[PDB]
Amino acid sequence: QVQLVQSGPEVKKPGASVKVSCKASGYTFTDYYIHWVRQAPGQGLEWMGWINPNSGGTNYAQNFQDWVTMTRDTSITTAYMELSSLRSDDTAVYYCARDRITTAAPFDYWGQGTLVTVSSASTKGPSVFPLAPSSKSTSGGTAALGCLVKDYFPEPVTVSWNSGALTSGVHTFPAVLQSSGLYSLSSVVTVPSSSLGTQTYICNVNHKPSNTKVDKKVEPK
Amino acid sequence: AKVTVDTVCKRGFLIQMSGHLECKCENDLVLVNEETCEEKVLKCDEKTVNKPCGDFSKCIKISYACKCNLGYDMVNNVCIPNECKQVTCGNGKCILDTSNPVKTGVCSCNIGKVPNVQDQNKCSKDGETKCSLKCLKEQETCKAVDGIYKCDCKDGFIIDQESSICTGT
Amino acid sequence: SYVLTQPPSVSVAPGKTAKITCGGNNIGSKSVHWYQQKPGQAPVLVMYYDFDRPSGIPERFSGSNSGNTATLTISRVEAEDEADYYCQVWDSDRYWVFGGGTKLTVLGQPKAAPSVTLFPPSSEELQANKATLVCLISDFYPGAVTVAWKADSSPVKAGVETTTPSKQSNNKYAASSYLSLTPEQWKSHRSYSCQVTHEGSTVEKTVAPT
Repeated sequence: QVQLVQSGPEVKKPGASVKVSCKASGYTFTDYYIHWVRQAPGQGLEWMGWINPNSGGTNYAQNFQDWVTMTRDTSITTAYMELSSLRSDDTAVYYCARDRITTAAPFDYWGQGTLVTVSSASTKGPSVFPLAPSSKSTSGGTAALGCLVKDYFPEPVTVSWNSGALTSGVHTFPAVLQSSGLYSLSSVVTVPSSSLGTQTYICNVNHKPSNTKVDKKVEPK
Repeated sequence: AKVTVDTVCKRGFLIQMSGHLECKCENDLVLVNEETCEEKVLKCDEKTVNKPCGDFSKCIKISYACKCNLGYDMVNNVCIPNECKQVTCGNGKCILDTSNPVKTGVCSCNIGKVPNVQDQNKCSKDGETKCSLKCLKEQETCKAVDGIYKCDCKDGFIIDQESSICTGT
Repeated sequence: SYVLTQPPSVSVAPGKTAKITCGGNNIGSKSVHWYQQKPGQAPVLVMYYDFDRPSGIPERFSGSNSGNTATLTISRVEAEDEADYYCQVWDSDRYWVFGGGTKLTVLGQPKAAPSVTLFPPSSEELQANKATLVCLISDFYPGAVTVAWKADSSPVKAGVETTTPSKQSNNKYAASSYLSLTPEQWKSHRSYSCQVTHEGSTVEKTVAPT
């Protein structure tokens, strides 16, 4: 079975460099080009170039050679793409793909892609604040309460409620990216108003990149 | 209908290149399918409908016209596989490769030439190619004629039309 | 450079036929390949050398290429065909070219008005000398809102950060908007408002210092 398995996601500072691998298997490595394709978030596919596993030759798309080096290791059938002097604008998913060495052959197999995230922000745990239920967040006998997960970097954070025992009515929202480079997100849960005096509600926030867990009790104001 | 060393080229004969075999027609005949050869039609008319007007091309009624068969494109007045529409080879031709589920157009080269892997597998590299045709007719053997392998008369023998068999010493 | 032009978006009803075009100068002479990409996934080959259909691709997908327009035709469009579609040609000047991409939207999904929840800044945050208002927007379709904030009855001038809409598990969309204030700006006004506009109709929630 033909497979292209890329390396995992990367988070980098401007000025750094990153090297993404593309592990090939299930086919004669030297019979196929390895292409690299760039996709900035929300954008289209952008051919960056190919490398010939045989001769090691390269064919870079217009001006990508200024900061991209494509190499290969026939010994372990892996191609590499090294991005140099990273800038925040280089943030994108990077794909590898193969096509038969010939003219105009289609890219019949693609790697899963590697997300390269470039940001001047530094790793930072979130400040978790309660979003108290009140009569202004209560509609027809059900109250909304939640947690504000503020000013963290990088993605991701997980939110559960009551250590997973509460999932009905929970809506954790995708994060906003602020102009400071830090993320914030919110998780809200709707519950019966009649339970606010007896049922304790705690959001369990986990930000593994800073090794930070926060269990925030959410009480009526 | 793949072409191998055991294929019967009706009204034609087998040829071999760097990476494949195919049938070449005799005299002024054209290919109807991969291993049959029939007389062509010069002017497509109403009587010529569905008759061969070229290699892999029949006359169709729009009305008269000579269009390529399904899966073939007319590139430079010759019907070639659609996957080869953009593949130029130089010292060879483009063939349809089916070794993978996704088909590709790959170059197959004149005898003495091989796909140059550093030149998009175009026919720009010198390389050996051993003949595999079964030349079993009397006083015949595989020779390199005009860039292709074919069963031809052994040295000192010519085809006489009184018997159509290689004759001489 | 060789230019492939695709329409940015195409919309069709379920069961109808969809046509995605790929324009190019004499593109009939080039072998056009088509790739489908669904969110979160790598591109997938769905058509190659103008009209060869890969194994596993439904027969509803057909390709064509003549003159100055290669076309990917999807008859009897299903909801699963909703994705981005990219054409691709090779130019003999030694470079590959992807088209701009076409978003295919399968219509039929009923419109749905957003549900809006607005939270004021917590005591903990105020006591940390910061203030954030949280406007949570859910269960709308189609997936496009406009959010506007108000200090009392006048539009704010700064501090607004709004997410793009994202699809929910129930195929509706969600978004959220955050208003950053100082605790002094929060206590000096009588109230603040989050106005969510969706398909010409507005839903506004208001909170006030307590």
